[PDB]
Formats: sequence, structure tokens, C-alpha cells
Amino acid sequence: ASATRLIQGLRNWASGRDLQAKLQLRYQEISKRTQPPPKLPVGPSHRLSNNYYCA
Amino acid sequence: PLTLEGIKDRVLYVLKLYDKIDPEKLSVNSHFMKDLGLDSLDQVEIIMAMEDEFGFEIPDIDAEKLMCPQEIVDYIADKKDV
Amino acid sequence: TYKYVNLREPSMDMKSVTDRAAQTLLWTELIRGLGMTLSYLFREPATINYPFEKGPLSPRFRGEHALRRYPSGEERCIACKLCEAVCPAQAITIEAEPRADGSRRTTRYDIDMTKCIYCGFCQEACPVDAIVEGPNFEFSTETHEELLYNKEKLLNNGDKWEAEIAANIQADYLYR
Amino acid sequence: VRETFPEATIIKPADIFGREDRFLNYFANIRWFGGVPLISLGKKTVKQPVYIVDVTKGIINAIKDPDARGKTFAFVGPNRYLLFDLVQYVFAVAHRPFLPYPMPHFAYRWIGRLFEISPFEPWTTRDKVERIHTTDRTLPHLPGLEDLGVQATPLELKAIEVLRRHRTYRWLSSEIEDVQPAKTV
Amino acid sequence: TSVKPIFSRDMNEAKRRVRELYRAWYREVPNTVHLFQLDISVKQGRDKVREMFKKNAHVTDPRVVDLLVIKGKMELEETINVWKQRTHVMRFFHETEAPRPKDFLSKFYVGHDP
Amino acid sequence: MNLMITLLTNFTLATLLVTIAFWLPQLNVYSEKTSPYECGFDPMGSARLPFSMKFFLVAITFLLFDLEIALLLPLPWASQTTNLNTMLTMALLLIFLLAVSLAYEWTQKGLEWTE
Amino acid sequence: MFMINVLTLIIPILLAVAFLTLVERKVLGYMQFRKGPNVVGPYGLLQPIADAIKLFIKEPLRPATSSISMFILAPILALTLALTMWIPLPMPYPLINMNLGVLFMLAMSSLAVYSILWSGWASNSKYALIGALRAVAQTISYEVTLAIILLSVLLMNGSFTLSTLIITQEQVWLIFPAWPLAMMWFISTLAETNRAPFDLTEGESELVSGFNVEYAAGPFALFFMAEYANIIMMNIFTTTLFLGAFHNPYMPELYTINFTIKSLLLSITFLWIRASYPRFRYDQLMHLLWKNFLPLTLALCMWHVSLPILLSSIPPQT
Amino acid sequence: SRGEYVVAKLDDLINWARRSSLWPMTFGLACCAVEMMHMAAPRYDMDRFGVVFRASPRQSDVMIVAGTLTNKMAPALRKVYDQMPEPRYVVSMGSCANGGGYYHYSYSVVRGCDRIVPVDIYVPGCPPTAEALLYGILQLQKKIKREKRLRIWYRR
Amino acid sequence: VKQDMPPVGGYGPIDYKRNLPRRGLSGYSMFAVGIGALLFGYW
Ligand SMILES: CCCCCCCCCCCCCCCCCC(=O)OC[C@H](COP(=O)([O-])OCC[N+](C)(C)C)OC(=O)CCCCCCCCCCCCCCCCC
Ligand SMILES: CCCCCCCCCCCCCCCCCC(=O)OC[C@H](COP(=O)(O)OCCN)OC(=O)CCCCCCCCCCCCCCCCC
Ligand SMILES: CCCCCCCCCCCCCCCCCC(=O)OC[C@H](COP(=O)(O)OCCN)OC(=O)CCCCCCCCCCCCCCCCC
Ligand SMILES: CCCCCCCCCCCCCCCCCC(=O)OC[C@H](COP(=O)(O)OCCN)OC(=O)CCCCCCCCCCCCCCCCC
Ligand SMILES: CCCCCCCCCCC1=C(C)C(=O)C(OC)=C(OC)C1=O
Ligand SMILES: CCCCCCCCCCC1=C(C)C(=O)C(OC)=C(OC)C1=O
Ligand code: SF4
Ligand code: SF4
Ligand code: SF4
Repeated sequence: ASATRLIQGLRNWASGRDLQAKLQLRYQEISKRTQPPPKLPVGPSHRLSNNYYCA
Repeated sequence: PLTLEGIKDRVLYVLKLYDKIDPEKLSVNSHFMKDLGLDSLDQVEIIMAMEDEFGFEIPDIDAEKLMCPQEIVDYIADKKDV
Repeated sequence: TYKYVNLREPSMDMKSVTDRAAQTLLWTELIRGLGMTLSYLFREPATINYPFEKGPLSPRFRGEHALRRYPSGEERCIACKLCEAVCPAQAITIEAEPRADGSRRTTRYDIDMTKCIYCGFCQEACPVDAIVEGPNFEFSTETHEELLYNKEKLLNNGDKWEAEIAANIQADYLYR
Repeated sequence: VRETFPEATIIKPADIFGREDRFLNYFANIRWFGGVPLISLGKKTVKQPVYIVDVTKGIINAIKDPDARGKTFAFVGPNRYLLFDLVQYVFAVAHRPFLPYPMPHFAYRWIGRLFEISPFEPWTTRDKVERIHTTDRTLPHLPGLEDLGVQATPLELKAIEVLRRHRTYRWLSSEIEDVQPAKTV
Repeated sequence: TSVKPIFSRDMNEAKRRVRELYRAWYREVPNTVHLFQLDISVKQGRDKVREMFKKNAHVTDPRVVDLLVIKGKMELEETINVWKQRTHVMRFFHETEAPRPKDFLSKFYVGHDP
Repeated sequence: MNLMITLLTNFTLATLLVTIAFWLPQLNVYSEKTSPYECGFDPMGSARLPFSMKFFLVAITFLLFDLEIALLLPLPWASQTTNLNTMLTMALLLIFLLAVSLAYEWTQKGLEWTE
Repeated sequence: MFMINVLTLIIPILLAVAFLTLVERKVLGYMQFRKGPNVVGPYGLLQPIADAIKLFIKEPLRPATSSISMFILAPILALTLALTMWIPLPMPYPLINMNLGVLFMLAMSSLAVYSILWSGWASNSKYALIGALRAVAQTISYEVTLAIILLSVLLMNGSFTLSTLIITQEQVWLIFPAWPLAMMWFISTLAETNRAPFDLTEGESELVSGFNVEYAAGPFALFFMAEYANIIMMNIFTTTLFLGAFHNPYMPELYTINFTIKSLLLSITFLWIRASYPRFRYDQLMHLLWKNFLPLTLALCMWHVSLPILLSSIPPQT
Repeated sequence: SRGEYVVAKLDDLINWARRSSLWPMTFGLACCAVEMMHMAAPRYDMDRFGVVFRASPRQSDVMIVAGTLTNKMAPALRKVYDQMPEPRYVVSMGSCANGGGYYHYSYSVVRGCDRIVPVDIYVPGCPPTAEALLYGILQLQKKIKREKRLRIWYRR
Repeated sequence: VKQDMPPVGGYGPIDYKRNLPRRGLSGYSMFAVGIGALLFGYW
């Protein structure tokens, strides 16, 4: 994504495909390495009533 | 292979080249199990020494009953002309 | 719900026959392969400059083992042996006794790193977050017995890597 | 060593042979130089070479024996050989052309100084000339391998193991028994 | 007590198969010494074959000695074809092992095993 | 004269790159490092056994087609003659005879390999 | 002062082989989305020196089963015949100006096969035997067109003199009248020089290393640098045949720069073909040079005999 | 002395030429060889360090034991190591090659390749990452860098 | 709650078929170019 448009055009002509639209080297479009803290959901047995284990 | 005497002398020659048999007791009517005191595998390698000498494949059923050098020379004489 | 790969019959008009004959005699698909290889010649390679550039990792990464402490100096391991009960290779060997203040602590906490399978069952079985499998992966030794960690080496790994292990547990602990 | 450590076990090996020796390999490698020269045809010196695992079992059985403290052991092989037919057995196991010739004592040390002028590990020296042509003395008063429980292995069992390396391919796979043994004394 | 055979009806055919197998090993041993370039004599290898045969010499069950003939033919096929190496053939010659203590006194000296 | 000097030079510093290849490093020779390579396990038999050639008829017919470029090779010089239609007819006769030979070797499946 | 001319020939075409190893590894790397060597020197410019020092301080390992005389003679003859096929090449002046330099190139191609061949025989190994008889199967496939193509291209030259081939291409390149011969000669030189898709002798995946599988470092160096000297000489020869440049008799360095950059582009073309194709099975090699290239080569031989007669354009032999 | 300086610079030259031209061999056993292929992959890229495979042992410099060494292949491992010319090195990759690993108490597994070959670098992991393997290779290069071959020859 | 989830409208369309874009000239054009180069070289 730092290639010159001469090399970019030669490369697109040589592969026959558009390569800047689908780059295999990853850049700022990917997810952040630091994420907000999650709040994970609980399951169906996390209840206080009608939760007999034998049932 | 021509006469029986050369076959018998050659049998006794191979059996005295065989080292577990003491040649002092080796007579033509000497038995291997009860006289010379040999294992069965000793008699089996005796028969394979006979195949190394004479050169014909001896089957199992007729080599079991070869319990003396006289039976050996008689079986080689049966499988030959002499 | 299924497709026939390679069930194409070629066209038999003179146009397509002449096109395939030019492909055969003048090597069109060979020039296609050369063009794709020449197209990769003019790209930026994916070669990161190790050891100055590092492969990207996550805060779940399982590397070198370390024994953690509480934020007072007290070690966390209370000798409960779940980490060696769940260890799939029996790499952990624990021997314990009440120490001089009556506290349940270990005298022997050995991890054989050359039996260890780096699956992290010990860090998920530990009820007090004592044993963890930290972020270090560049700890290759020149002798085999340097990869047989006692309690002292694991506590020194904790004291070495605590300023990162605490942050990775702070980043991940809600998923656990 | 006997006077500064009086309880030391001092061991006398005769001439040790093995895969990494400089005794049978040395005798092998004079098919390169010429026709294996020998002082007085190598027939005025007698050797009894000992195998290396015999010496090793002797050292370990001297470690385990408390009665080996302060002794002086003489580790020799079971058979004594002249040097001529020793070298002839070496060249017969390796299947090399054995054509010996007499070299005198004043001239086979000039060959010794010719190869010790190298800065590397020398191919030979005049000291090695003196020690290949020194007879293995007989010391019956000292205990041996038989007094430490080590059965001495003769040369005709391990010489193929040593000297298979020096063979060419055309006789590389011949056996241990496909050779006449050397003459003992 | 009515069991199904493997090859042998009784001990006569069983001893015939043991005998043929010892014949095949006795014929094989010089080739095994030659092309593995073993550093043993041919008599020494034949005595090892005799020792490995006499080790099983106390069996009186035809099915068990049928399986011993079967496993001996398998090891023979692994030896004729070069599927064993020099290590696998010399593992019958326990050469790196120490002679174990035999009498009561030396077994008492070295350890606790009866 | 210059050709012999050039060949002697090339052979000399091709064999002085070998005599400083064998004598310069340190050797530890033992009779398992010099064993034949057979991907780790011991080789079954010798490599001097007959290695049966499948392409043998093509190998013989190469000896009969390699003579053709001892015959077709004077054609840059044979074009310099003053009886030129005769030369052209005989040249096309030689390449045609090579081609008829190759056609006959095709049609009886001689260019295919055996088995 | 001819021995100095021999040294200034054959030492830079060892240094060109050395840096061809680096050019091969780096162009092969960037075509494989990676880098080549850049750590050992400044952007890898000292990697071949490390490889050249490394192979001559490593233990040479003459094998036990090897017939030692042919085993040593094979890399010596390899590097000797690799060096001595550069002497009739006009640069614009050859070292030894031969009247029949093309036949010298062809005969010393035919003698260079015995290096591979005696290396595969002498090193008494099974994979080496397969790699030697695959060189037999490859050489009987390419030699049956390598001479007819090279015959048909010189029917426009007039002789077998490589220096006259500069005068032949003074107006037009000889790839314009003979591009089927050119594109067939290029594949015949790929198959001659044991380069991919026609590796087939140092087969990495079928064999382990083929003929030089027993050759440890030192003797292995003289097959590898021989092979790379063969590919640089072969692209210089292909350039002289089909892309012959302008020659000024008063400025030879113009021609030298021109055929240098053309042969470098064909060397990069060899590296770029080796970086892109699967490898033939070595019978499909033989069913290519016999069933496909050989009929068309005979046809173009008929055409290139008859066509200088057809247009009164027979070139002079002087 | 001058000769100590000369043998020191020649030690530096031969150690440079040996650590900067390491040729490993195409030899993997188990899951670690997939990661060793990832160390050959374009992200970590062994070939920039001069590290490139040669399939024959005669033309290889280091043997990366990458995977599990069983009993059935231990003589093949030993003969492959023996057919490498000196100087040859061993990098042990992963837990099974180091000390038996996850199959340590098994009937069929050699408990570490150091029972078979002399091992220089132990690379830990199951598998170690390709970055960790490349770390072990660069540590092997640092081990070759501080060799003192000609100095010890000059002093003996 | 907070959880790794797809967005509300879902992810975008993803290409998964063959795209070999059929480039190059036809057969007659390449043979015309080749025969024209032959004629120029011959002249
Ligand atoms: C030297 C300078 C550069 C020259 C160009 C070369 C550079 C480009 C190289 C690309 C990479 C190639 C790498 C190796 C590839 C190996 C495979 C390969 O090439 O196989 C050959 C392929 C093989 O095809 P194939 O293998 O698919 O064939 C199938 C065969 N059967 C059916 C029997 C199974 O093609 C050829 O053999 C063609 C050879 C060249 C043809 C030239 C013909 C020119 C036109 C003549 C006139 C035509 C009209 C008729 C007359 C009209 C008169 C008016
Ligand atoms: C007179 C002109 C000069 C002629 C002589 C000079 C020839 C120069 C070229 C040298 C050729 C040498 C080798 C030729 C071999 C031909 C025989 C052959 O291969 O026949 C088999 C082939 C079908 O192959 P198949 O049997 O299936 O093989 C399986 C494995 N591939 O069968 C075929 O493919 C059919 C072949 C015959 C039909 C070809 C038609 C071409 C027509 C072009 C236009 C007219 C040209 C003038 C000549 C008359 C042609 C009829
Ligand atoms: C036709 C053209 C052919 C060209 C062939 C050659 C191509 C490559 C040319 C050279 C390219 C650059 C080489 C750089 C070498 C290393 C430079 C360097 O930085 O070395 C440092 C190293 C250690 O020094 P240190 O004390 O650690 O430094 C601390 C710094 N504060 O110290 C050292 O390494 C010690 C010094 C060694 C110097 C060696 C230099 C390279 C020699 C190459 C041989 C050929 C030279 C050219 C011959 C023909 C032209 C005359
Ligand atoms: C045991 C295995 C082998 C071990 C040793 C290997 C040694 C090297 C082997 C490779 C070299 C073989 C050389 C064979 C002879 C080549 C002759 C030659 O190059 O001829 C080409 C050239 C033709 O040019 P021309 O038309 O004569 O021009 C001058 C007239 N105006 O001719 C000229 O320009 C003429 C120049 C003078 C030529 C002198 C005559 C040739 C000398 C031959 C020497 C011995 C060759 C040995 C061959 C061994 C083959 C394995
Ligand atoms: C002075 C002459 C120096 C010659 C140096 C020879 C050794 C360099 C080999 C490098 C190499 C190249 C070029 C190479 O082509 C290759 O194939 C991909 C390798 O890996 C199998 C290599 O190792
Ligand atoms: C040239 C590109 C790098 C190749 C590196 C191969 C090193 C040896 C790995 C062993 C191996 C091979 C040969 C192999 O081909 C393979 O198949 C995918 C494996 O996984 C099962 C392997 O483990
Ligand atoms: S990561 Fe797994 S194998 Fe390693 S110590 Fe923990 S539980 Fe055991
Ligand atoms: S599970 Fe945790 S607290 Fe329990 S013994 Fe293991 S490390 Fe100690
Ligand atoms: S150490 Fe583990 S992950 Fe690595 S190869 Fe062995 S079993 Fe596979």
C-alpha cells in the first residue's frame, strides 16, 4: 500500500487482477489490540427458581 | 556318488567335520540321541550338512527317521543308483 | 448441493480450436504463470525483521510458566495440586508441608518444561491464579537440564514477568 | 604419582586398539606412504595388544575393588605377536597389498623428523618409531585383567571391527573368518 | 478342551514347523552376517539362533508353538528383507548390558530384587 | 597453443580447488559417516545391480539420429556451391529420410517407454 | 600477456557465479513473497562469500563404497568444462577466436554430461544412480534437437563462427526471422542446463539430491558453481545467437554493456521460470523433445535450408 | 603476540562463515515440522539469515530434530546425523525431541533426542512458535560465533 | 452484555468463486503477429 502507481499498474497488469482492492498485507483496517472489557452472557441454568438439576 | 563306499566315507567325513560329535565314538551304526547325546537341532544341522555335501533337498518326513550314519548312507543310496 | 469439478467439454468451432492451438504452440498459460510470479516480484514481502520486529501475539498466549504472588509479596500457591492433577503430561511435581507460620505452602514445585505440552490446563485449574503460563517464548537453552524448572526458577519467572502477566490477566480474565 | 599419592592404582596398558586408536589405524595408514617400512623387518620386537573395552572394564573394576588400592596392574591382551605378522594381519584384514621392506634405524628416524615438523597433529614422529619398535615387556609379577575379573579379548575378534574402515568396496563386506590369523609366540 | 487349531493338529506337525523354521534360520545366518556386515562369526550367530530356539523348548501346547513359528517367520522375513538394521540384529546380543548378579550374595549386595 | 594453455589453466585451478578442499578442513573419519546414503536406513543390496533401462529403443535410435548432425551439418557450407538445386534436393532428401524414420518410430510405438 | 587474459576471463566468471547465487536466492525470495538474504552483508551482498568459505572448511567425506578416482575426477571435469566453454564467446572479442566455435560449444556441452554421469556412477548410491541415468535420459532427449536448432539458426550466419554472428545481426536481431527456433532453443537450453522445469538430475522431491547426493562440501561446490557457470554461459550464448547487439569497432564497451544486460535479463528469466513451474516427469521430457520439438525442428530445418536459396540470401562463409 | 591475533581473526572468519551459512536439512518428524515450515514461510523467513534447506545430510550443517523421536526411527536419526560432515549441529525442537514430551511415558518413544545425538540448542514448546524456533537458530548462531577452534589449536 | 458479535446489518458479501479473467489476444491475432515478425526478419 506504499507502492508507486507505476509499479502498482505493472503489478495489476501482470497478475491480471485488481490487487490494491484486496491486499494480503494488513493495515489499520484490522481490529484494535486493546479492546473494551466484555460482559459475557450466562446460560439457561443461571436461574434462582425452577432450576432443579434432576429436571 | 558313484559307489556306496565313497558315499559312506563322505558321510563319516562330514560327521567328523561336525564338531559336537566326538569322532572317537562315531561308528556307522551309532545313534545320535541316545549314543552320541545330541539335541534334535543337532541332527537337523547334520542333515543340512548332508545337503551342503551331497546337494539335494531332503524333505522333513524322511529326514526325521535318519538316526544313524547307516540310515543316512542307505537313504542316499535309495535316492541314487549305486 | 453438489457441483461437478472438471466436467467441461471443449468447444469445437474453428475459433476455439485455433485459440487452443495458439495456446499450445505459443504457450499462453505459461506466460500467465510467469505474469503472476512477476506480479509477486513487485510486492512488499511479509518478512518482519526479527529480532527487531516481532510476530503479533494475544493476551491469551501460552509461553513460559511463572508462579505469581499476591500484591503484598506473599506467593499465591497453596499446594492444592490441581495443576499436577490436571497436567496431561505429568510435568508438575509438588511436595508440600506447613511452613514456619503454619501456612499451606509448597516445598517442591517442579515443572519439567520438556514434558510440558503448553496447553495451559494448569493456569485454568489454579483456583488462586498462582501458576500461569506467561508471555515469554524466547527461553531456549543450550543444555537439557536448564529446562527443568524448580520452584525458585518459576518464582523468578513470576518476579521477572509480573509487570506483563498482571496486565495480560487484567486484559483476559473476564473471558475465563 | 606413586610417591605423592601412595594409594593410587597405576595401570600399565600394552598397546590399546579400538576404533579411534593410533595403533591399528597407524598400521593401516602406511599403505598411503609406501610399503610399510619396519626396523629389522619388524621381527625383533614382540607385542601383545589389549582391547580398549578390556582396559575400560579394568579401570571400572579397579574403581569398584578396594583391593586395587596401591596396586600396579599390567593390562595386556591374551596373545603375544611379533610386529611383522601383527602388521601382516592388519593388512590381511583390510585386504591391502602387504609388501614390507627393511628400513634401518638411522634412516627411519629421519622419516620421523620429516613428519613432526608440521604444526598440526603429526602423522608420525621418531618417538612413535621408537615405540612401535619397542617390545612389550613381560611383567608376570604384576596383576592383570584376570585379577580384576576382565576376560581379555584377542585381536581376532575386534580387528574386523577396527579395520573394516580401511577396506575398499571390492573387499568391503568380507567377514571376520575370511582371513588366516597371525602367528603367536 | 475342544479348541480350534492355528496350523497344527498336534505336536508332530508343530515340531515339523519348528524344525523347518530352524532350517531356514540356519540357512539365513551367513547372509545375515555378510550383508549386515556384522562383526560376529557365523558360528556365534548360529549359536544365538540355537539359544533363541532352546529358550522356548519347554512349551507343550500346539497353538503356542504355532504362534512361535509364526513370529519366527515374521522375524525371518524382517531379516531376509533388509528391514531390520544392524542394531535390530545385534539386539539379540545383549552386549551393552552388564552381567546381572546371579547368586544370592551379589543380589543381596547390590539391591532388593529377589 | 593458447587453447592448451587455457585448458591447462582451467584444469589446474579446478584441481587446485579440490586439493585445498580435501586438505584444509579437519576430518573425523569413522565407518558410519562414509556409509551409503539411503535416507537413514541401511541400503538393501548394491547400487551396482542392473538398473533396467525403459527407454532403450530411443537410446539406440539416438545413435542413428546423432549421425544426422554429422550429415546435415555441412549445410551452411553446402549452400555455397555452384550446383545448388541438386544440393537442395539432396538436403531435403536427408531431412525427409530422418522424418520418415521418426514417423516409423512413432507409429510402431517405439518412442513410448516399455512397461 | 595471454595468461592474464585467461585469468581476467575465468576469475570474474567465478565471481559472477558467486553473486548469481545471491541473485538467485533474492529474486527467488521476492517472487515467493519473502525476502532473500539481507543479514549477512548489506542487503545480502556478502552471503556468497560466506557460502564459498563455508564449503571449503567443511569435511569432504569421500564415501566408503565410492570408486574414488572417478569420484574426484567428476567435479574437476565439471568445473573445467564449465570454465572452458566461455573461451569462444565473443565479448565482442572472444578469448580464443575459433573458426568452428559453435561446434566447440556443442562438443564441450556433450563432454560436460560425464561430470554428472561419472559422479552418479562413482558415488555408489542408488539415488545417485537414478540421477545419473536420468541425465542419460535427459541428454539423449535434448541433443537430438540442440544441434538441428543450432544448425538452422546458422544457415543465416554462413558459418560456425560466433564472432561472425555479430556481423550477421547488424541490421535486425536474429530472433525476428527465427523466433520458433529461438523459443525452442531456449527450452533446449533449459533442458541442457538441468534447470527447472527440467531439473530431473538434482531432483529434490523424487530423489534426495540425485547425482551429488554423496558429495559433501568442497566437491559439491564444484558442481554447483559449474552449473551456474553453465547457465551464465548459456544465456550469453543465447544472447549472441538471437539478440546480438550493436558493435562499434572503436567502442567495444558499448557492445559489452549491451550483451551483459541482455544476458542478465535472460538469467533473471531462468530464475523466474524456476520460480513458477512444476517439474516435468523425465519421460514427458523425452516425449517433448522427440515428439513435439523434433518434428517442428526438422520442418524448420527444411525451411531454413531452402529459404536462403529461395530469396538469394545465402550468407557468406567468409 | 601476533600469532594469537592472527588465529583470533581467522576464528572470527570461520565462525562468521559457519554461522552465516547454516544449511539445515529437510528433516521433520511431527507437528513441529509444520511450524518449522512456518519458520521457512515468508513471515519469519529463515532464508534472510542464510538458513536454507539441503535435503542431503552430506551438504547440511544443522539437523533440526522437529517432532517426536520414536524407537522405530532412532537408528535412522542416528545414521542421518552420522552422515553429516563435521562441523554439524543439532537443534532440538519441541517437547518430544527435548525430553519425551507428551509421549514421555510411552513404550515406543525415545525420551529426548539427546539419548541419540549430541544436542546443542533445546527449543521448548508444544510446538514452539516459528519465532521461538528462529530464536533458537539465532542462539545457535551466537554459539557458533564464540567458538575458539584455532585459538585452542594455537594454545595446545 | 458485550460479546463478539456480527454487526446489525451483518457482514458484507464475500467473493468465493473462480475469477480467472480471460485475458490475452485471440489465436489469429497472435499467429498474425508471429508471421509478420517472420516476414520482417526474412526481408
Ligand atoms: C530465447 C529468447 C526467448 C524465447 C522465448 C522463450 C521465453 C518464454 C518461456 C516460457 C516458459 C517456458 C518454460 C518451459 C515450458 C515447457 C513446456 C513447453 O513449452 O512445451 C512445449 C509445448 C508442448 O505442447 P503440449 O505438451 O501441450 O503438446 C501436447 C502434445 N500431444 C497432443 C501429443 C499430447 O509446445 C510446443 O511443442 C510448441 C513448440 C514451439 C512452437 C513454435 C511454432 C511457431 C509457429 C510456426 C508456424 C505456425 C503456422 C503454420 C505454418 C503457416 C505457413 C503460412
Ligand atoms: C509433403 C510435405 C513434407 C512431409 C514430410 C516432412 C515432415 C516434416 C515433419 C517431421 C515429422 C516427423 C514425425 C511425424 C510423425 C507422424 C505420424 C504420427 O505421429 O502419427 C500419429 C498421429 C496421432 O498420434 P497417436 O497415434 O494418437 O499417438 C499417441 C501418442 N501421442 O497422427 C496424426 O497426428 C496425423 C498425422 C497426419 C495428418 C497431418 C495433416 C497435416 C496437414 C497440413 C497441411 C498439408 C501439408 C502438406 C502435407 C500433406 C499432409 C496430408
Ligand atoms: C566486481 C565487484 C565484486 C565485489 C565483491 C564484493 C562485494 C561486497 C563488497 C563489500 C560490501 C560491504 C561489506 C561490509 C563488511 C562488514 C562491515 C562492518 O561493519 O564490519 C564490522 C565488523 C566488526 O567490527 P566491530 O569492531 O564489531 O565494529 C563496531 C563498530 N562500532 O568488522 C569486520 O567485519 C572486519 C572488517 C572486514 C572487511 C571486509 C570487507 C569486504 C571484503 C570483500 C572482498 C572483496 C573486496 C573487493 C575486491 C575488488 C575491488 C578492489
Ligand atoms: C581421464 C578423464 C580426463 C581427465 C583429463 C581432462 C582434461 C580436459 C578435457 C577437456 C578438454 C578436451 C579438449 C579436446 C580437444 C579440443 C580441441 C578444440 O578446442 O578445438 C576447437 C578449435 C577449433 O578451431 P579451428 O577451426 O581449428 O580454428 C583455428 C584455425 N584457424 O581448435 C582450435 O582453436 C585449435 C587450437 C589448438 C588445438 C590443439 C589440439 C587439441 C589438444 C587436445 C589436448 C588433449 C585433450 C584430452 C581430451 C580428454 C577427454 C576426456
Ligand atoms: C565462489 C563460488 C561460491 C558458490 C557458493 C555455493 C553455495 C551457495 C548455495 C546457495 C543456494 C542457491 C543459490 C540455490 O539455488 C538453492 O536453491 C533454492 C539453495 O538451496 C537449496 C542454496 O542453498
Ligand atoms: C522448501 C519449503 C520448506 C520445507 C521444509 C521441510 C522440512 C521437513 C519437514 C518434514 C515434512 C515433510 C517433508 C512434508 O512434506 C510434510 O508434508 C506436508 C510434512 O508434514 C506431515 C513434514 O513434516
Ligand atoms: S501447560 Fe499443560 S502440560 Fe504444561 S505444566 Fe501446564 S498443565 Fe502441564
Ligand atoms: S493449582 Fe495453583 S495453588 Fe494449587 S498447587 Fe497448583 S499452582 Fe499451587
Ligand atoms: S513437542 Fe508436541 S506439538 Fe511438538 S511435534 Fe512434539 S507432539 Fe507435536
